[PDB]
Amino acid sequence: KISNIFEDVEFCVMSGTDSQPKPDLENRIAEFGGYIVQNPGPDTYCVIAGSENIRVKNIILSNKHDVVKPAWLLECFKTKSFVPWQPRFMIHMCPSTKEHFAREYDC
Amino acid sequence: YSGRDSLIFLVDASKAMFELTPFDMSIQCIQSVYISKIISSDRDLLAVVFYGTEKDKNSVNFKNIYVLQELDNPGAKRILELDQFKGQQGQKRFQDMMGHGSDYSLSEVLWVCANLFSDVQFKMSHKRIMLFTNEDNPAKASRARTKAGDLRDTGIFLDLMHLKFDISLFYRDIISKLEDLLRKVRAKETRKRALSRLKLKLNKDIVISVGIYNLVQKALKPPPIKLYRETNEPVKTKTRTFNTSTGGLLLPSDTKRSQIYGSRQIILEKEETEELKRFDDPGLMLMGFKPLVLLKKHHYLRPSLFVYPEESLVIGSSTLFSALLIKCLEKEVAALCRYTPRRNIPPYFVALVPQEEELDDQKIQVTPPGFQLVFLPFADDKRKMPFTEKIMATPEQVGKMKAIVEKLRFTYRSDSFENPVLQQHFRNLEALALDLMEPEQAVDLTLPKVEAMNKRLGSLVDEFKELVYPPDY
Amino acid sequence: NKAAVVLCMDTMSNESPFEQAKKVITMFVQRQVFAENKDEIALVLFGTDGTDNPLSGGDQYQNITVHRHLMLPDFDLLEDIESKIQPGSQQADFLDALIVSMDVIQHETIGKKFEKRHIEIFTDLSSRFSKSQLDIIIHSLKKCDISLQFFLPFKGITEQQKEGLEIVKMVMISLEGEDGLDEIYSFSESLRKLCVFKKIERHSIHWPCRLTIGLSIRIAAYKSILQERVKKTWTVVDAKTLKKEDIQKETVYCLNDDETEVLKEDIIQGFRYGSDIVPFSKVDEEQMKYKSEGKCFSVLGFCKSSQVQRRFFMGNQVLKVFAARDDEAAAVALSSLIHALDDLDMVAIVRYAYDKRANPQVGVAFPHIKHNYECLVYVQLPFMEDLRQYMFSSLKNSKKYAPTEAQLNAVDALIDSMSLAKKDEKTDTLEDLFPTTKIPNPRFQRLFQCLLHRALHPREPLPPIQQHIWNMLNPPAEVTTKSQIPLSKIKTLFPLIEAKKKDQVTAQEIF
Amino acid sequence: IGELFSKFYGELALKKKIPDTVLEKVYELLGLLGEVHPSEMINNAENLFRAFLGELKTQMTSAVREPKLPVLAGCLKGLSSLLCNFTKSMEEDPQTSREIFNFVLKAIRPQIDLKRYAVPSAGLRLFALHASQFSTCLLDNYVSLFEVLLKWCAHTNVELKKAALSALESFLKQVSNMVAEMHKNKLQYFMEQFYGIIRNVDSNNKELSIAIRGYGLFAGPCKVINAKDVDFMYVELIQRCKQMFLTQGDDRVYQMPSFLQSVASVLLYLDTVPEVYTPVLEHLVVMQI
DNA sequence: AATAAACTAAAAACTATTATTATG
DNA sequence: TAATAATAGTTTTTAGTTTATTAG
Repeated sequence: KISNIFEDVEFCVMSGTDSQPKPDLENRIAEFGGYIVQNPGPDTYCVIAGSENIRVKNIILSNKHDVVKPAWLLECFKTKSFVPWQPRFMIHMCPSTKEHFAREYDC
Repeated sequence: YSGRDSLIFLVDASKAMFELTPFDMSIQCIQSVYISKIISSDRDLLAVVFYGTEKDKNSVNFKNIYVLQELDNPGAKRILELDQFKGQQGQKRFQDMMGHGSDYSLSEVLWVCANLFSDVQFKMSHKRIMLFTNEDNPAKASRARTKAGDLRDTGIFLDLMHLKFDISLFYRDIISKLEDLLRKVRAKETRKRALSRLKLKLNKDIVISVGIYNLVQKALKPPPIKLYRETNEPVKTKTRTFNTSTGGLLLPSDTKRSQIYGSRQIILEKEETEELKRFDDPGLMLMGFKPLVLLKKHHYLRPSLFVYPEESLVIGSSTLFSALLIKCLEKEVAALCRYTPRRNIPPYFVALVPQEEELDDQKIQVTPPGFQLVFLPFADDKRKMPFTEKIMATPEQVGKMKAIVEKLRFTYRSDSFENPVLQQHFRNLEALALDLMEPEQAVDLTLPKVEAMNKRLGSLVDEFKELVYPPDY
Repeated sequence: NKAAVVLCMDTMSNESPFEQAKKVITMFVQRQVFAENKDEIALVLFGTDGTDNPLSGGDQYQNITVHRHLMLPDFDLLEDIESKIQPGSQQADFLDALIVSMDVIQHETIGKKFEKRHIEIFTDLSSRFSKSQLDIIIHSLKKCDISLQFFLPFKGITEQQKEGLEIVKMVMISLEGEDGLDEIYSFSESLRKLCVFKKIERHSIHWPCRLTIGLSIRIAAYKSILQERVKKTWTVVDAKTLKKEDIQKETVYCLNDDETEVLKEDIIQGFRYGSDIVPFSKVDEEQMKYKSEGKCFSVLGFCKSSQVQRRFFMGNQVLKVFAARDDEAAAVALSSLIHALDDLDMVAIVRYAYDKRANPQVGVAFPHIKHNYECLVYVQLPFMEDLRQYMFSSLKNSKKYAPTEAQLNAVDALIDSMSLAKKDEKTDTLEDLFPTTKIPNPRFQRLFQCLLHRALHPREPLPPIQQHIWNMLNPPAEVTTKSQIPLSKIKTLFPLIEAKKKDQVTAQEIF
Repeated sequence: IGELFSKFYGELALKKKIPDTVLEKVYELLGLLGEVHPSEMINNAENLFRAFLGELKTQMTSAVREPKLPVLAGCLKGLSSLLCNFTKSMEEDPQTSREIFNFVLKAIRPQIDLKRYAVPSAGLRLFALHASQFSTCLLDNYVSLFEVLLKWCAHTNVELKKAALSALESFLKQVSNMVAEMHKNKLQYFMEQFYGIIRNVDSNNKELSIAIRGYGLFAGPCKVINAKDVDFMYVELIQRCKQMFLTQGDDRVYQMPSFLQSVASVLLYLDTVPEVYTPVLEHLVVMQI
């Protein structure tokens, strides 16, 4: 919406509390068009997770997407633009996310 | 039966919670009770309304009363409300926004309780109020005692324990061990609706109702509703016999039920299809009496239930069943009944083994006075393997395994074991409310316990091996 | 996986042996086709005019006609045996039909895999018989290894019937022995007990478990003798084809909002966490489930046998643990242990689990000693949720309903008379006056009769109710008369009122 | 109306959503007559009525599990009555099926319709609407339904009385039009039934009036045999008019428009009678309006 | 190289109402 | 020629129909 880069990029804020509460993260992601989805949607690029809870451990046990610490979403928001995957926030991540880590950073 | 016990959490704030301080342990008690209730009964309603407060937060706004989660079906709302305050830091923040011990009139809080119990619109069999205090907190009490007595007349029960059975002196007249309340009770469904009583065709002129209520039988996980994967809202699941060669959904005039038997699909109609299920009528058609000696008891293996009368449809249920169970002592037989729960049902040959009332000192209705369903098998389902009885008992072996195992003598508490799936997922629901891990595991005690201590009790089967190869692998 | 049973049917119309034999063979085929039992049967008729056997020994087999070769029982065979076979005009030797049928079994068995060979023979014995071909009849009987199971018309036998019985008995004692005479039964009456139901079992093979106390167990998966279940679910068929063309189910998952639908992925099986439905799926169950203890048949504890409750029985088999495979120490230990536990009454709580895909369980362990099989019984025991308990009016303490005492002696004599199962004798004779454990139910057999009705004639919708149980599911008139005076006291002293569940005519039919 | 009719026609093509207490009458509501009748419900009427008759034969049949189906019957009759407006009158076996189904609907009186439970009267009304719609067997099950209608019109519930009278007289019109040869014996038997119900006294002021009204209806069926035969009783009708209609008390003064029109129907053959029926005409007009 | 089935598949519960026949 | 009466109806927990490999 405000920054359409998060539009068409579904950020599954299903349980995010590391930086901001999950309702607040969902509100801000919809403020930029990231879809408020409670289980990774078809467009979910990465699950914006939070404190290591039942949902975060669901994502860890069932790697549908990453366990993204909402600090990665903070760096995305402050830039007002989707910041690529970084091996410094997402504790648990999809193999494509580790591949991105190796793509634009070292191991 | 509509009607349960409505419970409210009327907890005093007279700094009788603040001396561990009684507040934290009381909050653990109430949270554990709510954890039990959310997994047991939403029909029972829970009211987180505390008094003694520094605020007048209540409907009529009386002295030193606070409302947190009024009478409602249990849920994570009260769980989190008490969780934010359970800790000692939780206790101090609680005392910050709620308040500390203050003065008030107990008539006020009892009036608020009366309003709460008279505002709910559920036919409620019982009413209960819990209360916590370190010691006896106390005109101020005479009106309080009068109002408490009146509430007791209204079916309201009062619960209080002094957390100093030592010091509740000023409250002994006022009043009408919480380790059990610390989630000892948990996850027990409370439903009282079930099938209409069946008609026992005991003879050819009088039939008697039998009370078969599947109300306290097996309980399992909550209903998995096909919520939306995005917003967690269910779907309607439009499903039926639909068409592809002709398209759309087939109409009942176009649907025929057949049976593929012999060499052809024997096409019948739906009317014949569902009217074939009957051999006679609904009820317990009694053929006669079958001696209990003629029970396979290696085929009495399916899910079995109880057979109780029902002194509601016929006057003679209680009468004739009392006489029958009085004379069951001299009988080694069972009421040989055919069982149809409703119309168009294939009756099953049922032996009614007399399971009479085990009225203890308190006359607890364990094995209520009636009969237990004995399985009379048939010839289509048992995992039979060929018999081999060339092997009998040998004195050395029987003595050795006897000394190995005879020490472990149990009593078979029928409800001792815990269902893995049921309690597992119910406490997992508790954890979901807590937003935490898998809390704890339920199991039908399927890990053996004697094998780790049979040698501790002096096992000889391990000591005496019949072969260098494991004698029974 | 096949049984090579064989039939040998047929002055002949006179009770009449022919009608009884036709009844029992129509029974046989109808029972093998209702459950779709796979036991091929051949049929050669003696007396049916014409020496047209597939294998005739010089055509001396006068009036011998083959009906069916060794072929599976289907509705086609059912109707063929029902209709084609008619009594012959001039007499014939049933031993000739025996030779032809045995030769058919030889031809089929030598070339095809047959796991069983039998000869279900029902000869009316009223036809003139010649006993001169003993060598070839015994040759035919013994080459195909078909167990000659001959049955008698009635011993209610005429001179022709007597000589037929003696020739068949001598040929079978040269073949098998007096076992044939033991199974020789009257076509009606003695064979009528078989002529009312079916013997049936479900093909499967071993699916083992592990009695893991400290140990394992050797078992197998089958479905042989246990309470009746559905044979085949009602195969819904199109009114246009009577097959499966428009008989299939769709999924739309109409998102309950509102006509918007959902796909298979678009549903998450949210669980009703009391006040709210938690968004829950099997991925959530991964951290919210319990893992089973493999395929363990273990035992968790040992209890006194007195505490067990018949009402507290659950499961769907009993692991009748017999002598173990290739482990004689296992066999002796098992027998001694089950007998010693019976002596101690120290029944074990079988900590069972079907497999990792299923859930772990408890059980019971008490040995069932019988005339043939004497070993352990495993039935699952209740838990805190399986407390099958009924809350109603108590019986004995009810002084409000405390009836008379002539009723008590009435009930005692009624029990003595309605004991509708013979008490076990010294010969382990588990006799039942109304056998229930082995003889089937009355409504699955009702379906069998209805499907016979609709297969023999698709315009025959519904036959009379299956009296298979009804005739034998009633107390004898003697015991009812004995209790009548007790019943007189019961009815003259017990007060009660009417009941409900009154199913009347659904509409206003022409009456 | 077409889109919603199609939506609900697809809606009713599913399973297990029917269970409710009164919501089943949705189908009764689905039948529509205020529509302009495009091809949508024109085509769907066949499927709906086929389903209706099939499930009536299934449920309504004497059965063990199902002892009744009130919501089922009500919704089916509502939709059929409101949608059988499409002329399916003499085509094929559907006439037989629906006729015998209405017959077995209104053959017996299990429900207490005299006490305001007039669902059988609703069935009577639906049949009266669609008696001509299903005529391959109304000539078969014709008497017993007619006397059952007589009892229904003799019941305490005045709604039952009017509904049964309307259905019975509509059926009388049907059989008079398409019976008439063929119904010579049937016409004579109906004349005998008349004789019994008209020449004998009757406590109902409308019983003999509708008897002679059927005479007028059967003036055609007798006319193809002998209209002079009932013109012979027309003289008896003259006796009735000259004696009891001018004795004023007389409830046929209140109830002889049926008599007047029936006399016209039977007298279509005759031409001459001297000014007899005009004192009666004014008399019955005065005590009719 | 095909036998193996515990992955749920449905029906009474006292709610309570109308509906009586309230009047010539 | 004008009230009270029963289909009026439910938070239907088992119809006993899906998990489970040696048949070749």
